[PDB]
Amino acid sequence: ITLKESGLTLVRPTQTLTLTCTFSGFSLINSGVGVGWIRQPPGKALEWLALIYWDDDKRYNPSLRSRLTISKATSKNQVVLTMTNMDPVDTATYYCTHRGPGHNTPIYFEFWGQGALVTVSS
Amino acid sequence: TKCTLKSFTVEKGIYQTSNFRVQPTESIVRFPNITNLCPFDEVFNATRF
Repeated sequence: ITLKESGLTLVRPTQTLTLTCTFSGFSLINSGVGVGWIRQPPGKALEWLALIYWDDDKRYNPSLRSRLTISKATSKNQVVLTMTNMDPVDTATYYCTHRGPGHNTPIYFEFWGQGALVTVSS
Repeated sequence: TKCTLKSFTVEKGIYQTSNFRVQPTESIVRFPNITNLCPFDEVFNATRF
């Protein structure tokens, strides 16, 4: 199981950030499986963006709701994250992470991406 | 031979005392040959219940 992010790493303010986690080794059709996104600013603590279970249960970070949209292209084995009205405070590293099943309870964030440095500037 | 004739003295001659029959040495699993089952790994390994 491998994950990899992609999108635009540089975007102007008042624009939108898009990211695509393309994975290999699991399918969002089995039970348990879900995919989420987690950001971390440079030199700050981690931050949770959004989550999507296998039955399409789109959990969001409440404080970060009303700005985010996550969607799937299962045919392409990929997940899309979108955040509008980007700002200089949103300069961070963005990981796409995977939550699957364990041995007696669902696992969360067992696998991480490799990040995608996102700068919001000019 | 005495047992068949029920007599302690048997006279000269030829007598048919008994029969023999070679016994089976083995059993051969009694089977036709199969090929396929039904859907069980599609009812217990189902993705969503």
